[PDB]
Amino acid sequence: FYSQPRLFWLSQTKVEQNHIVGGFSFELGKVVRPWIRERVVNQLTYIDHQLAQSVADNLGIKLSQEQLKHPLPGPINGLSKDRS
Amino acid sequence: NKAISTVEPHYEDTAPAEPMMPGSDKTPKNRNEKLTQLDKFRFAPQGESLRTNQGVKISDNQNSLKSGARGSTLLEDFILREKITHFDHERIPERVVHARGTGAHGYFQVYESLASYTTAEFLQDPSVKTPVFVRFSTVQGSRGSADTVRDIRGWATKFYTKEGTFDLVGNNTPVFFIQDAIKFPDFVHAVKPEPHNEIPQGQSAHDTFWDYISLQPETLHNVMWVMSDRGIPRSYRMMEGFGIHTYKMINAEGQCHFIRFHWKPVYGVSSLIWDEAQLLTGCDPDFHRRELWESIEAGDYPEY
Amino acid sequence: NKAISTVEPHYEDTAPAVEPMMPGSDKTPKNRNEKLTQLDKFRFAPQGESLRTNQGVKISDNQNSLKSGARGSTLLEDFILREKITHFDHERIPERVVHARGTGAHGYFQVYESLASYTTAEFLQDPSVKTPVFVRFSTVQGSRGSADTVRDIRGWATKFYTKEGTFDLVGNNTPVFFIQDAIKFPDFVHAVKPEPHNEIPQGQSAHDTFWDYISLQPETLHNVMWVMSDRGIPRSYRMMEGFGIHTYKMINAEGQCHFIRFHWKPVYGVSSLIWDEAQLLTGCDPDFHRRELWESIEAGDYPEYELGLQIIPEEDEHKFDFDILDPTKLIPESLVPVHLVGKMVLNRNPDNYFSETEQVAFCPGNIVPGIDFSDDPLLQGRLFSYIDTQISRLGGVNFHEIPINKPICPFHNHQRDGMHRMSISGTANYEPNSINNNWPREAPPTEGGFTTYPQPVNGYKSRKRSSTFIDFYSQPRLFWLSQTKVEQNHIVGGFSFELGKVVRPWIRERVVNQLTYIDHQLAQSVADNLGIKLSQEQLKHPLPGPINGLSKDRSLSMYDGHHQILKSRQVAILAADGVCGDAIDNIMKTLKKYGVHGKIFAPHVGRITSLQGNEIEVNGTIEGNPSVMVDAVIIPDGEDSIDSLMKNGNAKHYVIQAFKHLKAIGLQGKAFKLYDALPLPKPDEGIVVGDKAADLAEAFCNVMRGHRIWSRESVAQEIAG
Amino acid sequence: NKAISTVEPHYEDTAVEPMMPGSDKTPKNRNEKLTQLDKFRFAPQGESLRTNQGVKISDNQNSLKSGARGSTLLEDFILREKITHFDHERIPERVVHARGTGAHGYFQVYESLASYTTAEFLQDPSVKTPVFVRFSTVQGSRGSADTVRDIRGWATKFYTKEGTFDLVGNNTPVFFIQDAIKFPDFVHAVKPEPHNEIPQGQSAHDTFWDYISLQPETLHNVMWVMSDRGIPRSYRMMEGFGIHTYKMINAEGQCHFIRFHWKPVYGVSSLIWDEAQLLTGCDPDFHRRELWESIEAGDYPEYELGLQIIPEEDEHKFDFDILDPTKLIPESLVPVHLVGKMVLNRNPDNYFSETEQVAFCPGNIVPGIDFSDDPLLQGRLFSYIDTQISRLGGVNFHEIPINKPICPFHNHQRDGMHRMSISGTANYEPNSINNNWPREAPPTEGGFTTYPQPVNGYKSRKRSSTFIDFYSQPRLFWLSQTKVEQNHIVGGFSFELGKVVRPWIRERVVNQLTYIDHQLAQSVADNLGIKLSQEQLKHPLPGPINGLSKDRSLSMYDGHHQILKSRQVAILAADGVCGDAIDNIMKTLKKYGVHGKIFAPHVGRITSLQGNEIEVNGTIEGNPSVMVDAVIIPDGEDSIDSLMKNGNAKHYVIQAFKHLKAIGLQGKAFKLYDALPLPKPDEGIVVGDKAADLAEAFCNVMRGHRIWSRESVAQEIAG
Amino acid sequence: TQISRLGGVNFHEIPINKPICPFHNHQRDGMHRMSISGTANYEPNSINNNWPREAPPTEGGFTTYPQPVNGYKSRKRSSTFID
Ligand code: HEM
Ligand code: HEM
Ligand code: HEM
Repeated sequence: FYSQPRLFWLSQTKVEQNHIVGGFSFELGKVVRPWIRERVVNQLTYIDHQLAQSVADNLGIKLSQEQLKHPLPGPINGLSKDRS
Repeated sequence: NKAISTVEPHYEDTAPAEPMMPGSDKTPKNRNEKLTQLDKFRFAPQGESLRTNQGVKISDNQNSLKSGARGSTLLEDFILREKITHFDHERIPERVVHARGTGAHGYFQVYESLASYTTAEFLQDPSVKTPVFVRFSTVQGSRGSADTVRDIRGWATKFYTKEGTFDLVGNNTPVFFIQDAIKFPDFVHAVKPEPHNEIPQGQSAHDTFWDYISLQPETLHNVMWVMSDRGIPRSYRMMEGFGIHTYKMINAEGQCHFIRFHWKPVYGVSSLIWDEAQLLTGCDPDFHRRELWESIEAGDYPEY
Repeated sequence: NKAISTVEPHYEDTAPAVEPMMPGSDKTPKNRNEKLTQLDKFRFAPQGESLRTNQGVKISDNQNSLKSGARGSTLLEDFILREKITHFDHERIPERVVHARGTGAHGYFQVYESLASYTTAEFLQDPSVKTPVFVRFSTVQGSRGSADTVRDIRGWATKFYTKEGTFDLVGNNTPVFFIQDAIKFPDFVHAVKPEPHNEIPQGQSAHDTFWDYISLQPETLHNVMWVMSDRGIPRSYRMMEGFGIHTYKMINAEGQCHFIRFHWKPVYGVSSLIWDEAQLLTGCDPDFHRRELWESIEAGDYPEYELGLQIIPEEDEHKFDFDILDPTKLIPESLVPVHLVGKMVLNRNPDNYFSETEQVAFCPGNIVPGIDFSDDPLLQGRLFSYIDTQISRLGGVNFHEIPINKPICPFHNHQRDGMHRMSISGTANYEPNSINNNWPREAPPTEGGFTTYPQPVNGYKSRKRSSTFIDFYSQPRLFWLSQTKVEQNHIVGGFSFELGKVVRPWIRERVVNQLTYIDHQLAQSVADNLGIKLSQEQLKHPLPGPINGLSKDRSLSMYDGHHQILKSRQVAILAADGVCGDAIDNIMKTLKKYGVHGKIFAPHVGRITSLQGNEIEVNGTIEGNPSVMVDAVIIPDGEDSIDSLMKNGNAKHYVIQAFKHLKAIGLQGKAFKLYDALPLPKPDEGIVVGDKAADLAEAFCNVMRGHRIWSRESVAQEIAG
Repeated sequence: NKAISTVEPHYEDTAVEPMMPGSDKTPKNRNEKLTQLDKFRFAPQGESLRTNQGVKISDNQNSLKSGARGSTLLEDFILREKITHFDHERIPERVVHARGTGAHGYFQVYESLASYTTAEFLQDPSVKTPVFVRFSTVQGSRGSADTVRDIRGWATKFYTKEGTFDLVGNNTPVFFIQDAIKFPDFVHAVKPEPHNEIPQGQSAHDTFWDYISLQPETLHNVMWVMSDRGIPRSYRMMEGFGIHTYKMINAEGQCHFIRFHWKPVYGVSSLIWDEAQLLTGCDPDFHRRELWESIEAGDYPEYELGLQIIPEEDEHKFDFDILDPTKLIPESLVPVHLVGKMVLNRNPDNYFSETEQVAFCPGNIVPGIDFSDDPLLQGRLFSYIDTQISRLGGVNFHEIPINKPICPFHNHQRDGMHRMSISGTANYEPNSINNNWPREAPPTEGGFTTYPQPVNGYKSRKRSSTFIDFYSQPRLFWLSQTKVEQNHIVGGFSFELGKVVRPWIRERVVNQLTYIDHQLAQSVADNLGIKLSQEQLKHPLPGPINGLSKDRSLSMYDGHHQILKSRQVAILAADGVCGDAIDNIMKTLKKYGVHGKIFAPHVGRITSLQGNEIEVNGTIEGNPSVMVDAVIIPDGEDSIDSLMKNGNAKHYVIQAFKHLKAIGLQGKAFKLYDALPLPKPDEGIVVGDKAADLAEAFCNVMRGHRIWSRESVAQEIAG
Repeated sequence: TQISRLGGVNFHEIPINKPICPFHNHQRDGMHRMSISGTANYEPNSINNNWPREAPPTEGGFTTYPQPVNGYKSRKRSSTFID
């Protein structure tokens, strides 16, 4: 579930990454039940650690050291990013 | 006077002796075989009398039939009742997803025979002008919801081939949210307006959608796509398209290749930014629909 | 393996071991009536229940299709899949042909004292009775996903579930309608709706075909005036007026007939947005009105309205300078007063929007004994439409058996069958019969059987507009002369903005020409905004005289003839980390003392920390909740909080936008530095600065009583924002 | 004045037994489903006539007009609501089996079947599982006649605690086709031809026999419908079959192959063709009425559920594919274990609300039962739910009261036309906002699972080679028939083909017959004036099926019981009949559970020679002999004389004779028979002077159902 | 009745029901709309010069014969019917 989201994340320009952080934060900021926001941020820690941290900051969510050490997926057929 | 006349039957001209217009009015030279088939269902009302659906000429389209001019409307006014009955039943159900959409006519040509991979007729001869109809759409909103929302965009192409109608029903991202079709009602229900209050319109920014996402991590890839600026395209002319699924192509030898379908826009891939897209839903909820229609009327024909 | 467990059957708990909006049974179960109790039998309690097929078979695996192997082809024999997908595939029903966009609520109605002198209608006889109601508010033009705060007429449909039958009062929020005869309705609607080639525009009369129809049908000008006014952009379904529009008859027990017209008068006052605010609000909350109504009931700010009647004896029918059967004519309240005869409260949201709000069916034909129709030629045509449209919208002639539409009194008859027949009849299906002793039986008039008042009918069969109807300009003038100067400017703004989107110039010219028969200043001001030079003759155009002694009527002006209510309003509290916690606590308490809802908007959600190390829950981001969503803005003190906000363009824009929208702005202490940095002028009567938060909040609240700072309108035009 | 009142509002009272709604006539016969239906019932006694909105109506005699002689006004909402509902009463008829009848009852298992299946309704003999049953023909539309020649549908809805299970079968053990894709082709062939919509309720036309002639797979079921099985005497007196092989799965996970059977307690009995066709004329509601009246009489339909049980390892041990729906499993090879009993004991209250709106589908299985790979059945699974979408107006047809389960049915489905349920919890799974209720149920807690059958093959459109056997089972069925049953088969083919206009279709069908049995073909060919080639006469005939050439159970009269109870006897009587004869006949009839109906030249009461008055059941003219199983004529000089002046009453005797029925003649009644152009009395003409004696002898003759030996001389009778 | 029997308000477009004369008007949409309209869908209009147009009675536009109407709104069987 996470290798292709990570591949997408790392193929983005910095600007594009910032707008992805904005999407999650704006959308999750309209979610009333806090455990849903915290669970979504938890899923983001399996994709990229900075993405999770940037989004959790915008939601007032303190990431745990366990979360910040969540394993990330490896390359896909030796590929870490794709320009397209 | 001529105030009295406005409420009496109108037998005189009303026009005094460029706005968007139907395609037959603005681009009658843009023809294909499909459009020609449609010609016989078109109307030419110039000079024609207003009539009932049974062909009966109407003398007075301003007043119900009554017991005197200040009287009670009579059940025997078949004209009123026909006119009102038709109006009362104009609406049909909107599509359960992609309710909000806009369509246009065109044509497709293959570059060179793909006989080595497929026997499909419309991919054999570059000289054939295969008529298409395309419907672009959002996904979540109902049919009055705004164009420039953050959402997946649907992209459905109907190829009218000599060997059958082939539909390529894709989106503007290369993956989807779920893996098995048994989850689709659950996923759609989660993203749609919530069942108690039917809020929010045209937005995944609500609890039930992210509840589903959090419990179904297979969704994360396409979620990444729609949270990016791919979810707010600048124009239907400026996004990519994807069949998403692997299909098969079978050539005349019976050899199968696995295939995936792409649409690459000749006008590039460009998007709004979120704040501009949100403001556009307020001042032109019809922006993409307007833009496509006007781009065709200007000669900036969508090419993919 | 936990990733694997998500795609396998879920047999374990999923929940963790501001409150969100919820079904009315969850939030307000104590608010009851007889209709809601009748609906209880259709409710479900799934707690502890297995997921099942519609036939009642338990499902073991809601995650996977049945396939030829784990990685194979889907089998046709998977009946669970196909049942689930089939139901989904056929969820949608046709939307209403007009008023597609709407929102509903439950409540009750009570009559103040018996109206038995005027009507035998059961629901107006006994003050002790609580009559259940269901109400659907709506726009007119937009499809079912269109935005709330558009410029449109609002529809207002009340279903009274009386013991003598279901009574539908199907009205709008303006006292007149656009056309005089039902036969024109599809023409007018087609003209206002999106245009047929491209289906543009959504939720807007600002396009060619609408104004084309207007310029050729001057009967429309009166109701056009209303919707071009701020009446067309209401702040809340709780803060608008309601009207049945048509003249009805009321019949008492002696057979005497009184002509009447229905009114709803809001207890929370009459308040509107301003156009630029309303537009932006369609952008950032298309569900604003719907959400606001839902939350107001959950907060206990229950919509309250007084039912009013204008009562005209039968002999006074021809005593007016207009036809009371003309639905483009209102009856001035200075001529015929509105008698407040009862009150309605909406106090319970639905549990399921589709089962209740989408499927409800109202029709003007649904009257009760004691009320009768007039010869209003629009009303007469309306009686046919509502039952007819419902045949396709709700799937056939048994839509009255849908739970929300069911009466709460009996309803035996000889009708049978039809699609979705739910009742099971076992007696003779024809009258008269002897095999069941002719039950059910006709009821004599003296026992409550419906009878039409024997009005005389004299004339010749004809299609002709009554000459008493040929007056298209006197009441649009009366409306204009009744408006304050600010209100007239917004009228001019409405006409100008809408005409400016009209592509064909001659349509714009012909509409302005119509305006020259209503008022010359109105016409000229609209012409200027459109680059149209009016002719000398056009400025010479004859204007209509007064109406039964009246040049104007204070009741026609919203801001000069109706109250503004502070309770239930919304206020944005702009704060960041480092805010003074005492100020927030004192501001919030003061606002709630007056029924005003304070919402903290911060640069992030969750909690902000005060300058005292305390954590304050935030209602949302400033980004997510722009100023058009609140009635007023207050910024409390805190050195770190004001500095953070001065580095935030959204924050700064909030105050600029609130200023331009003529709203109250409160600034505590160092927060005035934030206002000083903005290119806004010296603080006006709608800018309040102080340092003690409680005293500041009190003065703020007092400013909010005025609704909007109208005097600021001129300087706000120039402000960049 | 009173004439005037009939067109004014009716405010006053206006008021052997007639057919009535089930609630009126059998309220004491109850079950869980009928109790659930009670909420939807209405009692208008003492209630006002009202609109659909609950407004009382004062004048149900007149439209609202401009004056008593004026124009009707559009504002008359009462009239327009009333007409509007009437205008939209009709919903689409079923595409097949449009003509049908329903009744409520219950089912009881004899002993737990836990060894073979986990299905809840087959676990506990103390449970009474409610059922609703619809019987039907196949070809005809809604108004077509009951006693046509056709397959009969037999759909049972079992309302179980673990779900609604539908057993949708027919009254024969095979079907006409092997693969669902051919269903629209077969139905179009049998249905009325598309240009002229002729003929109604008959397979006797060109397009049907055209299809038969080009699709030999159809011959087996054709043999059944050309037999007397195609014209059952009564829905109470036919067998029933699910046809397809289903699976049964027990708690260990063991799979048995299963075939369902219904065996009638009242025996298996049929009409004869001449009689059946006459009956579509004189009572097109005969089977519906008979079932309704049998329930009201107490002659409740009863059927035993049977199963043929085949262990999974035995699937390939037959000379036919058990997955082939044109094959039956002979009861000589695999016997039918009677596992339960079904009793029909309550008529509906409203035909439309219950019988018309009921929805059955073979895909409505429950845990413990599963599907097989029978390619007909697999296609049926898609079709039943899909068809209901238009027939019953949307996807909420399960909320229509007759279609509701009696167990819970929580899920995340929402909306759709005419949604009755009001949901207030999360409409998606998985959710946390409602802790994921409703929840999936583990297989050990009753969650449905598919048995993990192996799947090996290539994706292809191909008929399995094990399906390609078209004539062996038709030959087995032919060889198992008695000789009277063989002749009626021949008469069926000959009458039907006689109405085919194109002669080559007739010759092509006869050619098919030569691959079944040569004398069958020869007999039909002779009837149609067709000369059979000698090549045709020696066409090769199929061999025995697992060493079997006949199967007694395939014959109705040789293989099954005939029951005397519930049959109907016409008693022809006029004024002047001997009253003591009638009493003695009735008392005897009743002793055996037979129903005596007095048919007389006029309705009301007839006077006996003793001067007592006797209540008449109907006129002779109105109730012809085809409506009864036998005829008895009591003595009485004036009665007999009146009957001999009556052409119908004389014809009554001639016709009953031709139809091989038992006729009893008392005393001077024999005069009437003797005056007729009829041969001398045979075993079926009971003559006596003592009424009681005569009746006992007459009842014993009835036990044989028909006097088959009379059939040859019956064809020379002018009646 | 024909709204449900024939599937909606365009049953006049089913071939057997179509008239053989012209039949232009401002009606639109409805289930199974066959014809494709491209002109103004309201009357009066100026953007297509109010075509299709009402027809004067002396040009064959339907008119109701002006029979006198005199009575009281009532549900009553005419005395002249009681035979
Ligand atoms: C692979 C992911 C999918 C894509 C890219 C996709 C694409 C689309 C598009 C573009 C449309 C709109 C077509 C139009 O303009 O009329 C559409 C409609 C629809 N889709 Fe999907 N879809 C997907 C998955 C699903 C699934 C899993 C289901 C459920 C089984 C589903 C059911 C529907 C339905 C019911 C409609 C409405 C069709 C109609 O009313 O005409 N789709 N899909
Ligand atoms: C007096 C002017 C009128 C007012 C105030 C009015 C008001 C309304 C309202 C409030 C609704 C929406 C009710 C709801 O579902 O919540 C509505 C629906 C409707 N009206 Fe009107 N209307 C007027 C005139 C007309 C006319 C002249 C016609 C045409 C004959 C018409 C036909 C309809 C129809 C067909 C609907 C949709 C009903 C449904 O789908 O259930 N109305 N009207
Ligand atoms: C073994 C062969 C079959 C048998 C025994 C059988 C039996 C029946 C019966 C008894 C009914 C009437 C149910 C009722 O009373 O409501 C029926 C209806 C029907 N069957 Fe079949 N059928 C068979 C094959 C097929 C096939 C192959 C199809 C098509 C795929 C089909 C489609 C239908 C349809 C559409 C209905 C109407 C259902 C409804 O409207 O409720 N059946 N079947």
